[PDB]
Amino acid sequence: GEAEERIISL
Amino acid sequence: YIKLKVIGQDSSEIHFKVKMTTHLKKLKESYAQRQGVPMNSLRFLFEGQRIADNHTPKELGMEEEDVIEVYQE
Repeated sequence: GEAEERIISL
Repeated sequence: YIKLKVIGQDSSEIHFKVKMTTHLKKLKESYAQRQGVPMNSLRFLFEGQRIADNHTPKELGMEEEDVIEVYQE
């Protein structure tokens, strides 16, 4: 299916 | 800060918010960790050119929402 948005802060 | 999109060979994406002055080793390591593979098994390219561990977005001319492609080493 459709992946969710993934944002990682560094 | 800027957001960068890291696109894998399978078309998946993980996005990273980083500082323009941050050395990109940390992004490489975080991405490999999330893929469950050793960092040295991957190569990370911007506009087809290899991103070194000590490169910064500023040095590479990266802008908001630019793409990093990941290939097998």
